[PDB]
Amino acid sequence: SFNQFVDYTLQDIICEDSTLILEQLAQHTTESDNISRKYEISFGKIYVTKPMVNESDGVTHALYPQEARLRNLTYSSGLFVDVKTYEAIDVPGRELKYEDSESGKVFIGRLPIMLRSKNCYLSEATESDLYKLKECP
Amino acid sequence: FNMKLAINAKTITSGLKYALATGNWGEQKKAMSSRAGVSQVLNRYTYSS
Amino acid sequence: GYYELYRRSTIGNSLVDALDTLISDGRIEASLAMRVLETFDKVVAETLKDNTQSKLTVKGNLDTYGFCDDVWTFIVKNCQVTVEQSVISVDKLRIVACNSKKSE
Amino acid sequence: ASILIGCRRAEVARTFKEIQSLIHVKTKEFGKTLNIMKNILRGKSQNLTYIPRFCSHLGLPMQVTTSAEYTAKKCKEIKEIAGKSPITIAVVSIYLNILLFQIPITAAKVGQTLQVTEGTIKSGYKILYEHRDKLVDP
Amino acid sequence: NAEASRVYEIIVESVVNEVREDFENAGIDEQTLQDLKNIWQKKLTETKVTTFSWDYLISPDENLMLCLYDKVTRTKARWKCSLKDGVVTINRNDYTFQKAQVEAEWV
Amino acid sequence: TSGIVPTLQNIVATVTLGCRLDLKTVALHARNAEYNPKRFAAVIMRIREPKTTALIFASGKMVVTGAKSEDDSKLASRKYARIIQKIGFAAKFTDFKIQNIVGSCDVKFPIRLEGLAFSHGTFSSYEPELFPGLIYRMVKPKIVLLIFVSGKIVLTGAKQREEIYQAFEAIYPVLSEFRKM
Repeated sequence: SFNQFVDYTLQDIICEDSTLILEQLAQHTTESDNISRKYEISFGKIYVTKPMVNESDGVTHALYPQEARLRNLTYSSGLFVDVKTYEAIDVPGRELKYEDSESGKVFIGRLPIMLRSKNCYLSEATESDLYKLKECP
Repeated sequence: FNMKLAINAKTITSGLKYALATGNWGEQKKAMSSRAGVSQVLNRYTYSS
Repeated sequence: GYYELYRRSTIGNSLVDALDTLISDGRIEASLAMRVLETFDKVVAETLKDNTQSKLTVKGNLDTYGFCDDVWTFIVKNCQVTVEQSVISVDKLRIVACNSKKSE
Repeated sequence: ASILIGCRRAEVARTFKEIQSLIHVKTKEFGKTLNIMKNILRGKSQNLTYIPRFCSHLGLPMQVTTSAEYTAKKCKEIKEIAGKSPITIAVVSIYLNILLFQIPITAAKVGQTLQVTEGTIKSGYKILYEHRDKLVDP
Repeated sequence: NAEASRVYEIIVESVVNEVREDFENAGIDEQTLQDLKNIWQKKLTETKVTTFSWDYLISPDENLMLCLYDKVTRTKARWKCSLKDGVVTINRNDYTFQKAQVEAEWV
Repeated sequence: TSGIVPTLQNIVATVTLGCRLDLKTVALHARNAEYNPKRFAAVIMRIREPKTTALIFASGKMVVTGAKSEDDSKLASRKYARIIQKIGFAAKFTDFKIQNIVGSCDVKFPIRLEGLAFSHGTFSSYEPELFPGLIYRMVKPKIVLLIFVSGKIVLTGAKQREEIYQAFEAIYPVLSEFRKM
């Protein structure tokens, strides 16, 4: 269930509602005329990290579950997502052509990841390494 | 387009963390339309348990 | 609206002298004459805008300056003029200019 | 001003560039307000801490951080304030540390990595080029 | 200067092309216009400036100039001047430009 | 006790005239050009040999600056009044009142600015980030003192040279004992 929610269902729930536009032609008469200032914001492909925790005045460590468990952290990985003028003018008559980015991959937040997931550290350990990390196989 | 997305990050991170820590299934608005026992603490008295 | 400063040149002096000879001849109306001088100010403005290309530079020392409204009391004493080849030694140069951007 | 004072007195030193990037307060009224908050709190009554955030933003292990601390204290001790808010030469301490190692963290990258001038980087490189003598521990 | 000479030929052709309509609405013959023309040539050869094809208050031979500018500034004694689109009559030699610079210092 | 005298960078004094003057008539009578009428309601002139600056209001209420000497400012105001009467308007010389004197000097040794700011924390005020100099305002007499790392001590606030040197030996021991190295 978790793996399904991470691999799909997340990109889906983003891409179903990505668009948000405030394209301003004039929103009144004149303004002489004016042009169709496409202020548009839309989201593209998303990204997910490994579990990864910073502290105050600190580096952002690669976390590990025992260390989180001892220090009362929350085993979470960050998410950060891409974000996306060139217009079309209308005066009164005719109409139907009254139709931004400036950056890339902005941060959106971090979600608590589940142990042994696709993106957990521990789904790739050998027994010996698992013992090295000090948790029970 | 930058300063508000960080408090946005705080909102969704806080929401998920709060829901999983508490068990009430709803945002920080005193649990409307919600269920209680959704995120219990793991029982670890015995491997079978 | 363009300034009428183009009469301080040798061409301006010769043109004003010839038109004063014609005014003494009494053959040219006064309002017509100001319209005529205004047309010279226009045509000399665009022909000095486009019918010249090169660069010459004068280096000297100022002795006249101050703080008033834009009628530049600038005199340069003992300056040097070179063009692009020909180097000209100068004892005293007058500089007056006024606003170049179009004032509405 | 209140955020910076509280965050600084919690011993979390943050850069004025980051404060201005979060909220532009044109760097002047911010300064006057910081002075009047200083005076108010004075009446009512840490540069070394900047380095781990930058090496965090560059992703390097502990030993360059320790070397940076040692070099910063030593160059602080002797001479060469050299730079008008010497956070710049604090940064070029890391620059000479990573030149002491062999990991490609070129200054052309570093300048926009830290929103800092590359010419200041090379000037710090020169002023530490003639001052290599007592900056390395082992 | 061939450049200066052609500049005065352009301006004299421009002024004689401009005055045609004005003196025809004034209703005067071309003979008087040629009289103004050769008065112009005799005055320019009288000036003989360039080789032609033909106390604390206010107090010719002095060298005269006119131009426009871009921007003027000073460093506390030394005014630097940007110049464009002008003409200078320098030591009985006349020269023009579309750009120039005055590099002088006030004492 | 200082062993060195500070130097003055500017003397700013107020010399009124008590006579109504018209700045645009002065502009038409002038010998000058650098002014925007839509920039200030007082005219500015710097004459040549003393390089002193006048800020003439419409009633002759003027504050001299750009001067390094009090008598130089006085003769400058005399020259200005002479200029105004040469224009044709009354301008009688009036009180030569100093409101501020600007000075700067050096002492040429490294300094302990943190020790200065922490110990003298009544009037001392220093931050290293936006400025390399300390802010100090001693109240007896009320004189403001600024402290570079390099020893550039720029001085202002005193209405007289004797008080600005009085500030200088007032601050010289506390500067001298707070040196670095």
